[PDB]
Amino acid sequence: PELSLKGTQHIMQAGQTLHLQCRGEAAHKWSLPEMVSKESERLSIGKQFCSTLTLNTAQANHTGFYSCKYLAVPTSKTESAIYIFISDTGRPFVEMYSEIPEIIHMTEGRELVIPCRVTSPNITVTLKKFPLDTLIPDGKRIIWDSRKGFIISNATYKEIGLLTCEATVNGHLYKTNYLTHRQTNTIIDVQISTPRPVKLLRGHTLVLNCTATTPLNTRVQMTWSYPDEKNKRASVRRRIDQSHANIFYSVLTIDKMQNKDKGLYTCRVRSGPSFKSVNTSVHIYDKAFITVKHRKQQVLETVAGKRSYRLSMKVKAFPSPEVVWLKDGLPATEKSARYLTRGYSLIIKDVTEEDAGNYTILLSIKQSNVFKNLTATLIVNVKPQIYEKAVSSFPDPALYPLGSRQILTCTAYGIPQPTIKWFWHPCNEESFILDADSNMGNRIESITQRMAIIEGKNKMASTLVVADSRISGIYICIASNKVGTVGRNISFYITDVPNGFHVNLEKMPTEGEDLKLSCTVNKFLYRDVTWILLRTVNNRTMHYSISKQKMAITKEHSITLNLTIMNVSLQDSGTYACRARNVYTGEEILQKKEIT
Amino acid sequence: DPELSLKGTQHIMQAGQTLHLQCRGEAAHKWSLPEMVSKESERLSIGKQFCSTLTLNTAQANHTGFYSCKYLAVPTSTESAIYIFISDTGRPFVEMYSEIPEIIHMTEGRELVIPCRVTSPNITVTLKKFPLDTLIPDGKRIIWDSRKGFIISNATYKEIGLLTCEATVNGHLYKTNYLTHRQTNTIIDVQISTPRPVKLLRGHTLVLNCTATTPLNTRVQMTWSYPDEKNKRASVRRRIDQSHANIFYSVLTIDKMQNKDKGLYTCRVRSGPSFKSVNTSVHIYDKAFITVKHRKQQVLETVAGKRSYRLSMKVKAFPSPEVVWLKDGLPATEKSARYLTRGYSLIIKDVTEEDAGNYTILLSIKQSNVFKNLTATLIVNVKPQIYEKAVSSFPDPALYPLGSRQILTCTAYGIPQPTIKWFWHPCNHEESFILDADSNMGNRIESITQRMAIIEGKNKMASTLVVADSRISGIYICIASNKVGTVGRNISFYITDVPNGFHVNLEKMPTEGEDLKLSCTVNKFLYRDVTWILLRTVNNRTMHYSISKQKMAITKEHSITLNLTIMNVSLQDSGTYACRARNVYTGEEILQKKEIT
Amino acid sequence: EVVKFMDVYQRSYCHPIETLVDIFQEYPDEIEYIFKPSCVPLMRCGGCCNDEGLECVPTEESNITMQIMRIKPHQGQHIGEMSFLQHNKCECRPKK
Amino acid sequence: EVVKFMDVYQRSYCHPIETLVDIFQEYPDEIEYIFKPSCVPLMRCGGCCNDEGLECVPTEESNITMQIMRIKPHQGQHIGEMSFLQHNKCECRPKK
Ligand SMILES: *[C@@H]1O[C@H](CO)[C@@H](O[C@@H]2O[C@H](CO)[C@@H](O)[C@H](O)[C@H]2NC(C)=O)[C@H](O)[C@H]1NC(C)=O
Ligand SMILES: *[C@@H]1O[C@H](CO)[C@@H](O[C@@H]2O[C@H](CO)[C@@H](O)[C@H](O)[C@H]2NC(C)=O)[C@H](O)[C@H]1NC(C)=O
Ligand SMILES: *[C@@H]1O[C@H](CO)[C@@H](O)[C@H](O)[C@H]1NC(C)=O
Ligand SMILES: *[C@@H]1O[C@H](CO)[C@@H](O)[C@H](O)[C@H]1NC(C)=O
Ligand SMILES: *[C@@H]1O[C@H](CO)[C@@H](O)[C@H](O)[C@H]1NC(C)=O
Ligand SMILES: *[C@@H]1O[C@H](CO)[C@@H](O)[C@H](O)[C@H]1NC(C)=O
Ligand SMILES: *[C@@H]1O[C@H](CO)[C@@H](O)[C@H](O)[C@H]1NC(C)=O
Ligand SMILES: *[C@@H]1O[C@H](CO)[C@@H](O)[C@H](O)[C@H]1NC(C)=O
Ligand SMILES: *[C@@H]1O[C@H](CO)[C@@H](O)[C@H](O)[C@H]1NC(C)=O
Ligand SMILES: *[C@@H]1O[C@H](CO)[C@@H](O)[C@H](O)[C@H]1NC(C)=O
Ligand SMILES: *[C@@H]1O[C@H](CO)[C@@H](O)[C@H](O)[C@H]1NC(C)=O
Ligand SMILES: *[C@@H]1O[C@H](CO)[C@@H](O)[C@H](O)[C@H]1NC(C)=O
Ligand SMILES: *[C@@H]1O[C@H](CO)[C@@H](O)[C@H](O)[C@H]1NC(C)=O
Ligand SMILES: *[C@@H]1O[C@H](CO)[C@@H](O)[C@H](O)[C@H]1NC(C)=O
Ligand SMILES: *[C@@H]1O[C@H](CO)[C@@H](O)[C@H](O)[C@H]1NC(C)=O
Ligand SMILES: *[C@@H]1O[C@H](CO)[C@@H](O)[C@H](O)[C@H]1NC(C)=O
Ligand SMILES: *[C@@H]1O[C@H](CO)[C@@H](O)[C@H](O)[C@H]1NC(C)=O
Ligand SMILES: *[C@@H]1O[C@H](CO)[C@@H](O)[C@H](O)[C@H]1NC(C)=O
Ligand SMILES: *[C@@H]1O[C@H](CO)[C@@H](O)[C@H](O)[C@H]1NC(C)=O
Repeated sequence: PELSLKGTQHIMQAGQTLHLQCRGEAAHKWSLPEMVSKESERLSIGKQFCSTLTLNTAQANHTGFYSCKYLAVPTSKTESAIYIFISDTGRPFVEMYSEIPEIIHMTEGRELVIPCRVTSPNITVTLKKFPLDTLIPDGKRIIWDSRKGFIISNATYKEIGLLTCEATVNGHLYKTNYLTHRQTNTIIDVQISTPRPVKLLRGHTLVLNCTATTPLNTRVQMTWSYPDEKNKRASVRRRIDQSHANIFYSVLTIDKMQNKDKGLYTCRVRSGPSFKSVNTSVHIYDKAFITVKHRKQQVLETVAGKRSYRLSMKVKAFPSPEVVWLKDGLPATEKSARYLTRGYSLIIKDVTEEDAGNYTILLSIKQSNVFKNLTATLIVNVKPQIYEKAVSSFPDPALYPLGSRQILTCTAYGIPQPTIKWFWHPCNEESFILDADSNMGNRIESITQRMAIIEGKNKMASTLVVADSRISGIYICIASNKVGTVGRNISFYITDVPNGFHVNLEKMPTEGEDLKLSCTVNKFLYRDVTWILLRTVNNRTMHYSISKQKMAITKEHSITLNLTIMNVSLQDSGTYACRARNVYTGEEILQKKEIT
Repeated sequence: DPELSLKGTQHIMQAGQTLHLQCRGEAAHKWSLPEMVSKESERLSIGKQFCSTLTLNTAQANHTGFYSCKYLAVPTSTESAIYIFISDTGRPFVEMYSEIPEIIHMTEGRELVIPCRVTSPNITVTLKKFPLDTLIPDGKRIIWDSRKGFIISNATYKEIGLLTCEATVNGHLYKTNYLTHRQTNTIIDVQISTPRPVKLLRGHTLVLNCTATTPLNTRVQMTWSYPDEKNKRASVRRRIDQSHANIFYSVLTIDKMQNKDKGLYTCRVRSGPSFKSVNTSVHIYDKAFITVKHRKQQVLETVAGKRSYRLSMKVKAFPSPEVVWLKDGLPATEKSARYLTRGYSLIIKDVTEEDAGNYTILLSIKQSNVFKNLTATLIVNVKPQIYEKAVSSFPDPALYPLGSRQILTCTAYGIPQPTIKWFWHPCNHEESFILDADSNMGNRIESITQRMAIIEGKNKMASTLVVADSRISGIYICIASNKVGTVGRNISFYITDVPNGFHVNLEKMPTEGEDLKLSCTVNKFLYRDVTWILLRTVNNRTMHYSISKQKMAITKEHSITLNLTIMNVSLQDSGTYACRARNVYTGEEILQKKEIT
Repeated sequence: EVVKFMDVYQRSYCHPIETLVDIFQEYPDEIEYIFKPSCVPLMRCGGCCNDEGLECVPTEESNITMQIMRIKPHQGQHIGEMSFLQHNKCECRPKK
Repeated sequence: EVVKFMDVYQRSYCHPIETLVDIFQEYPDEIEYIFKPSCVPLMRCGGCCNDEGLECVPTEESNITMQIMRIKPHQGQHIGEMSFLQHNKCECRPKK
């Protein structure tokens, strides 16, 4: 793209005409600094293409980069350029800002360009900073260009302010003013206080707070999106943290609130490119709101010994109520000192059978005198416990005479009232027993239970009556309700001889007769049965012996050891005893003295 | 009484002249002067009438004012006075304040007198209020007096500032300036924060506050009184609530604290008339203070069932420690959920025998790694309880066969280890102990022995009372009692002379036409209203009979007897006979018998 | 070299003096604009009354119009005439 | 009738302007005296840099001695020469 006016520079005065050509082959695009309207004209025509551009009159506001672009071809992905200057005896500046300076959005630390370009390239321009500063171009960090302006490398803080370019032409001083404006636009975050769905009365006042955060040299523009029409007022303000931080408040107020005012309210913080919007809801119209339901009231059935029990109930209310918990009625409040409140709940520490009763709960909303009491009954299970287990009955594992009537008893208590059942266990395996059972163990007379109120508790005591003790068993009484079970083993050994450990005595007439002794030892206690002779003189005793190899007649029930001596003289007579050990215990021995 | 030379109230005089005044009376005269210069002027004083005179050398405008001869120089004792006007062609003000104005302490609502008095009574003086204002005397609120100045009744707020009196003499303008200054001096109260006996470390920094409260237009002067010599600095400052109030601050600071600095510190706020002094004490020298003792540790012996028991221990510590309580060791901390804390105390709500143990407490003062533990032992008494009472023994109103060895047991447990003892009580139609020979006799007592059996987890103690020969009806009461409580149980010990209490002696009949002798034996006092029944039934009709037409009823202790005899028993006089015996303990007990001839 | 006492008292007594009021303090509702200059010189009551019970309040006020540059964030900036309050005469009155 | 923008800007930029300083702010240690006048006119740094990040700080200062009246409660009154700081030149600098 060849141009008519050969070169990059051109001289021209005011009132003249421009004449530029651009001969080529394809169409050319014209680049101009200032594009007015309906002032000048242009056209374009083997056969060589030629483009041109004319101009009528001449003004200083049409001076700058003029270029013929040969880029108007998609396949051509060479351009000419030339500077055109229009001088004048009046204003030597293209951009005249004398009264009001022009605003220059800049940024600290980066490049800054001052666009106070002149018309003549020989005019000496001076750049000054308000009020007593003058920047001197050095050709490196600050470079002066009569076609472009002032180029500043790394714009520090000492360039944010009012700058002015001055030039003297024919003894007349002219000046244009510029204003560098450091400004960002970083809408950091927004937040509505409080983000909770607000509840109010039909006729109360709605108050909403929206807070914005931005750095320095930046503003926002806050607005509220409400569903209804023009309600009331809405004030906005600003606060500086002076670091680098700006805070923006926005207060929305609706003095007259009605049922229609219920809806969504959105705070919109717009500042051009970046945009933020946080939303929150508002409910209304409630007059006096108290509604209390629960979980499974009022059949709360807990068990004794429970650790960290908890009751609960759901409460729909407005506004915040005063909740006080009660027990069996009545005040209560925290009468038992244990337990705990908090959370519309009633957490029990450790549960005992005395914790039963109709737990009341009174929810008091003051400022309107709206109270609502609620009953909640609690029943504590106790589980069974057989009281006869605790009493230590000393009479060693009980042995009963053969063919004797015996009677047993087991007492237990709990909530609900537990049930008892007996069993059997022989000794050479359990058996439910009734008034015709169980072929037969021992002859059962009667099994009957009663409801006795002893030790302040309504206990239950059953009694199994053995009509005829015959076989050695182990009666088990088992008490159990629906929350636990417990049994007690009734040691029922049996004997055939009086009180166990009997000595059958068949003495002798006189000297030379026979002796027949029989020692009966109950079932399988008192192991190691034997006999003993003894006679004492002065301070000495000692026993004797045995054994005559008469081992060993065992019998259920009660074993035997018969000692027989044939033809007793005067010295073969003295004191005879039956010495037997024992299990658990605790040795026993039964004596007998006779001399012939 | 005092006669004066220059008769009248006014006088005219010029500069450079002299004063010649007389005062003739009987006693001495006191001369009242507006301004006694010094050794400048002179005075002397001489039937015979006492005469007193007064002279003056030269004349100066400073001596305009009240010249009075007071005749009050007598304790048993009228006064004459006159104004001397000494003028001068510049300057005609007595007291001229050109550069520095004179301060006039005043009060809003009261009287204000501006002391700009002139020499000539015909001098015209203008009063001006800065900035640009002029007060015109009217004779009531603002009164002009060339002898004293400007008199202002009811001084409002507009009179607080710089006042200027101006006068023009010989084409020249002169002016004197006065500065009205409202001021009070009411030290309301002072307070040192905090008034507690401050404690600090040997080497810490002491900082003390002292606040002073005064109304508007007043200052104070605050100081600190410490026992040692010059230590460190002490800054001060003033703050205004704007209502109307002033607050003054005094901050004493000693960066290097030593043992000698311990003493008394008094903030002394002075302002002239009013004075206040608030003081406080300071202790120091301590380095890392943790010292814990108690009251009766560690023999704490509460009793079970106690509601709200409270341990404690004295803690002398500095600074504030973090206290954590422990039980049987170990963490603990509040493992049992209950047992509250706070107040360096250990409060148990409901005490049980599982609460015993050596309660340890850990007191932790951080920032120096200084901890101190302490052990205190708790023992809980349980009180006795007989377990035979808990069991519901159905059988029975207990009776026993005559001449039988019976064994009676009582099992009880408590802390301390309880004691059991048996007594006696008959019935017939204040107690004594029983042992191995006692007690003539109740019943033939054999062996009473107790033993230590470990049942149900507790080391319980059970006694057994063994009767060798039950002969008389009594009630053996076993009683268990330690030092914290007692519990007794009476064991009903009846006695029967007949099998199981109820008996029917059966003496039957050979054949028809014979006799019948029936005998019903009932125990002492457990079945009453004894009778005889006969049955026999044809289908669904049955019912009872009778009785009771004799023969009487013989009550023989123990256990009564009922003899029924029938003569000539036929085929219809024999069926099913029974002995019915009512009772009040539990109703009904009938024993039947069938025989037919 | 040392300023006299009477000069200090008169130059500091309650009188209208030129003060540089921040514009945002007079108009906190237009937070969507950056103004230049951010402050404007205004004749406001300054000085002390030398009495803690008196306050330098205005007794005669007026209104003045100034050209302030209004800068909207990234969306154009125009020059506007904003009005401010000034004090012609000041007096010492009791507070509250 | 309307104030020009160039005058409003230059009269509001960071420059030393006469400000009425309260003496108690300059000397908070002397709390036992009542100063008259309680405020003094001093040349201090006033104005705005028109940039929230910059601040109007002084670069050249000096002190000036004035005669202030000191009024101790009920204990006499005297005139004293006191010192007061002034700002000769101000400039815009970053705060951090
Ligand atoms: C360049 O500046 C000239 C100054 O002469 C302006 O031209 C004037 O524009 C106004 C705007 O409507 C017209 O009313 C005038 O008639 C125009 N001419 C004159 C002599 O004032 C305009 O700003 C620019 N004109 C061109 C062609 O660039
Ligand atoms: C002192 O101040 C004034 C002057 O008398 C009293 O308040 C009122 O002032 C107006 C004019 O300033 C008078 O017209 C009223 O008559 C005044 N009221 C009364 C009740 O006098 C004020 O009361 C005076 N107080 C004293 C104690 O003298
Ligand atoms: C720009 O400002 C000064 C120029 O010397 C310098 O302190 C600063 O570091 C420069 N910035 C960068 C990114 O170099
Ligand atoms: C909203 O902000 C204003 C500003 O002072 C405050 O008074 C008000 O209490 C705030 N409201 C809420 C609900 O935080
Ligand atoms: C409300 O805020 C939520 C937050 O994620 C958003 O998803 C929603 O679009 C907003 N607007 C509504 C619910 O109208
Ligand atoms: C709980 O129930 C009892 C049962 O008799 C009854 O008196 C009352 O209605 C309730 N409230 C109490 C006792 O406070
Ligand atoms: C419940 O509360 C209401 C309060 O209005 C009142 O009747 C009384 O206090 C309570 N009534 C009953 C029956 O508990
Ligand atoms: C009771 O006897 C049965 C019989 O085998 C035994 O299994 C059970 O463990 C006994 N009870 C106790 C508590 O030991
Ligand atoms: C024991 O004595 C009797 C007495 O007559 C005698 O008959 C008998 O033979 C003797 N010997 C034995 C072993 O019985
Ligand atoms: C006042 O001052 C002294 C005496 O107090 C004297 O020297 C002087 O002349 C008097 N008069 C004047 C006008 O100073
Ligand atoms: C001052 O004024 C009084 C008022 O009547 C007058 O009698 C007197 O002559 C006057 N004096 C002079 C010196 O003018
Ligand atoms: C002392 O008073 C000052 C002034 O109010 C206060 O800032 C400071 O916290 C106070 N010090 C104490 C220890 O109370
Ligand atoms: C310190 O203050 C107390 C509290 O009023 C007061 O009793 C005491 O007299 C004062 N002076 C001294 C030296 O304790
Ligand atoms: C437990 O308490 C006893 C009672 O004096 C004490 O001797 C012992 O050291 C304590 N042991 C622990 C581990 O606390
Ligand atoms: C206190 O307890 C801690 C940790 O249990 C232990 O390290 C320390 O030695 C104990 N101190 C004393 C004095 O027992
Ligand atoms: C005997 O037992 C009965 C139980 O009914 C009791 O009332 C009575 O007090 C007891 N006797 C004595 C002396 O305690
Ligand atoms: C009963 O019959 C016998 C037999 O004859 C007779 O002896 C007796 O007297 C009769 N009984 C009466 C009371 O008559
Ligand atoms: C000056 O004019 C405004 C007009 O908006 C009016 O509010 C009031 O008279 C004055 N306001 C201010 C802030 O000076
Ligand atoms: C007086 O000048 C000195 C020297 O710069 C300065 O330290 C002092 O602060 C000045 N006075 C006041 C009241 O600031």
